[PDB]
Amino acid sequence: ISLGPQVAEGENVFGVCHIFASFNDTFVHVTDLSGKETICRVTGGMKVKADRDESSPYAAMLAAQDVAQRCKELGITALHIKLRATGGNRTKTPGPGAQSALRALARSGMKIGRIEDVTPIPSDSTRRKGGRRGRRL
Amino acid sequence: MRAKWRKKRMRRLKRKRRKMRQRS
Amino acid sequence: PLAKDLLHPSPEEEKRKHKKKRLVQSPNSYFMDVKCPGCYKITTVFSHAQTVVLCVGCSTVLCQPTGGKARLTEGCSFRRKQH
Amino acid sequence: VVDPFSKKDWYDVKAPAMFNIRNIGKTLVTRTQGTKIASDGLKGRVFEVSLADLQNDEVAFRKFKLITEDVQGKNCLTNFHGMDLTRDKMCSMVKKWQTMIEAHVDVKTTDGYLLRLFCVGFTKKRNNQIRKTSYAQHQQVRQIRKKMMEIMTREVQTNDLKEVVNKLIPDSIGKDIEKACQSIYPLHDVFVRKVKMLKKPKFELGKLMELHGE
Amino acid sequence: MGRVRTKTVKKAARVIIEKYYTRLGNDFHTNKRVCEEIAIIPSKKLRNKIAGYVTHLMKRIQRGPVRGISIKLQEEERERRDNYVPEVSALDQEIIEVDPDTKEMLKLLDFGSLSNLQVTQPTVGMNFKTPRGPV
Amino acid sequence: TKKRRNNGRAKKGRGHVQPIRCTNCARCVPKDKAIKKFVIRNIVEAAAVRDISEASVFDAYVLPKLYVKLHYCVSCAIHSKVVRNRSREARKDRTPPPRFRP
RNA sequence: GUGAAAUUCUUGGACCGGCGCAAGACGGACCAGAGCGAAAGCAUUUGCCAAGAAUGUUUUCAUUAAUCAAGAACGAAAGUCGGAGGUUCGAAGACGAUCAGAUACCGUCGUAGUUCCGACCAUAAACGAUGCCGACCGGCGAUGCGGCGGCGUUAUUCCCAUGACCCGCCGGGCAGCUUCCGGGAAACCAAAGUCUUUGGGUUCCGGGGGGAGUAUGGUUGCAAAGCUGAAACUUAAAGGAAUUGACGG
Ligand SMILES: [Mg+2]
Ligand SMILES: [Mg+2]
Ligand SMILES: [Mg+2]
Ligand SMILES: [Mg+2]
Ligand SMILES: [Mg+2]
Ligand SMILES: [Mg+2]
Ligand SMILES: [Mg+2]
Ligand SMILES: [Mg+2]
Ligand SMILES: [Zn+2]
Repeated sequence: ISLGPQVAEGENVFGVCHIFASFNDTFVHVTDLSGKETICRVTGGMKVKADRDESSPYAAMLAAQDVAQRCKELGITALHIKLRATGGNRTKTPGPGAQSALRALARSGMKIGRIEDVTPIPSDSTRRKGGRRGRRL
Repeated sequence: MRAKWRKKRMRRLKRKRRKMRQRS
Repeated sequence: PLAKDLLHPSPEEEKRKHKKKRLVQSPNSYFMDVKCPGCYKITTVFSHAQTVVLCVGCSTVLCQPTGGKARLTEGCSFRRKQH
Repeated sequence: VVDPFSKKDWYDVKAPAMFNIRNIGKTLVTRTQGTKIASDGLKGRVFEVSLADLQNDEVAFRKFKLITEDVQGKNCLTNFHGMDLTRDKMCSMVKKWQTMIEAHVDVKTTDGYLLRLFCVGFTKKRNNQIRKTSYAQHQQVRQIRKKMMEIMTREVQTNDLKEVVNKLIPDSIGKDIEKACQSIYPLHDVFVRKVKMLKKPKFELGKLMELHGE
Repeated sequence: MGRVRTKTVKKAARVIIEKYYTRLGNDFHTNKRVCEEIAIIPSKKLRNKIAGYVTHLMKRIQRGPVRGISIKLQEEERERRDNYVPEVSALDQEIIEVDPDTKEMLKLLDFGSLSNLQVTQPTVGMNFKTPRGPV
Repeated sequence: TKKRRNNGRAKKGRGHVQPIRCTNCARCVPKDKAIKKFVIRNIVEAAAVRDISEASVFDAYVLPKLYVKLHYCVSCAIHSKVVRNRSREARKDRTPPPRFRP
């Protein structure tokens, strides 16, 4: 009770932290083991007011700090990790904010379980956007 | 001029010539 | 080797050559005599048999046709027939 | 105005008897008020959990779905729902200069559970192997796949969901593929990469109780 | 840094070392005194730079040959290093490892059937090539 | 003037090769022509691997790897310095560059 | 979402997360200078139907062959017509950006199209910018198929086949490295070699650059266009391969 479980000191409570780090944003999202219920979702957009640093490591660590204090306030100790890129037909590698957010989560008084990749990997995707001649910059 | 675009220009000119010839 | 003796090729290179590419054509196949196990008579079988052979007494199969050379069933003794 | 975590309550999720460890963890849900029912909301929750966390000294690259069917008090009893190899494992098994063979069967369990079984296998280069690529011919792949289909449907169609799960904990089927396919082409990287459920036998509660107990 | 000798001082020293070898020595000051008369160096700074390089190469050639060549030094090098002079030649083995293929090669040569050489069991496996491709 | 004997692609007994897409600009490139780069990376970088290991509940946990195969059009590969222009003789070299492992 | 933004969606819960459902696409990683097919082209499993090269052949016919005007079959993509289906992407178009201007490159939306069946069109840098059949002329290590041999390892079993490797040989392929065979203007090519020491057989085809693949005639097509195809006139060069320098956002 009191915004927390009745777990003993010897046992730790396990959550699931989806880190959807794409380009131009970074989502850190803590849920239960099934993922049905969500505790807190913080993203770099609500921590930098520049519209350019949404995927910045400076904003990513701040977002991870907020979900860390919220998890500790809710009495959550151990936390699995599910790293996710944009996926689909689009880019399959995680954005810049993934490493800073993960480092912040470890150092801000949290425990780490298993790390897994939940990137959407198609067997063979649809027509990816851009044209056959690519994005001419 | 690019050779492909010159080809397209000759196509448009040919369509104009055909239309005027049919008109007469 | 500017002076390879094409007149008298040695037997090991002659066997090494392709069948049609030798100095005189010689077929690689031969004729063998096969003994039907549990029988008494001797049958003639091609080395590169294309059809299944069954000697009259040996009601079981003798050779199984395959790609190059027929498979002799177990217990069949074979011997060449005059080159 | 208030955070809804004030009214959320915490329940303990339990495990089938196939594993020596019974406590996956803890879930939370809102309380029972009017139209919403806490028990109903907790029905059908899928808990992706490791087999290593559910066992003492087994492998760590396995995950299980473990959908929940019933709740009694503070405990949420849970039955088998599916198995999946982790993305890191399967990606690190996919190598070059070899042949990957994939098969899928659909089997109705004697209990009544319809299951789809994806099994994967990879060819082997030998210890004295000098050729760079160790490939398999198409007919050999067809023979390996067809033999793979039938020695994994015969292991599940003749047993209930209890025996199926506890025998895929060490994957005796996968080792059976390895030891049987060596007469055609050697394989080492053979694992049942995924099993998923398709139908369930009408939600008999008596089967769930003996699943967690006798 | 920046004490690298130039090709002018190097080549001049190389010629005078080969031409006047027994006159020179291991002492720098003697080297600069002899170089005053054995060569015409207009500058004193170039003179003792040459003498320094001569002293350095005299230390190098007293313990081993260098790019420069001396006719007497070549004769001394061949006069020394005659041999390790072992009591017995390194190739007079009482027993000799011999493959069966080489043994029958000697038999066809007709120089086989000698007591010194012995036949060994040939290797089995026939694997001698490196695994092809990366790793 | 033919620059390369293979025309910059591995198409010898074929007539058509299925196209793929550049991972930087989404450009349709023949599959045999694009630069394929398979990368195995740490999930947690070296600056934070020790932090994660100390925070791990498990006593002995190994971080998983990223296995993504990257396809680059030659324009994007050159701009990213995945490949570099070589001399007339050095183009004939087909061995991969050393891994600098020692 | 971008270099930065903005159009645009958002307190109706947008995004994210979990559970299901539907739709139409699409067949990754395995996937390789690997395979097949006349090319175009072809990559989820299983089944059916015919077809095919090569290998093996002491089988059969006995010159039945090669190239081929006229003619015919197939022929990427885009395009057209009819009907289904319209997920994604996306000509046109609109909007927001950038810019001196921006009818664009960048972002949002999106029609025709992209998908399947049927009927057209007959064109691609349809490229190996390289006709087919045949003979000869260096070496080496691999790879795919078939066959033939051999120390051995492995699979099962009690022995062989038979699979998986190892060492070799033959023939047909895709190729690769090297070479003062030779050739070529060279780049380079074991063919683009066996060419003034010029003749193996045979189709197509070029004659300085433009005008011009245009005009006209004929023919095909629903159309877009396809095939055939000039002339007047204009010009001293247009080009090819290599070398040096200069410059490169
Ligand atoms: Mg550019
Ligand atoms: Mg083509
Ligand atoms: Mg907006
Ligand atoms: Mg078409
Ligand atoms: Mg239509
Ligand atoms: Mg769009
Ligand atoms: Mg001819
Ligand atoms: Mg002309
Ligand atoms: Zn690109």
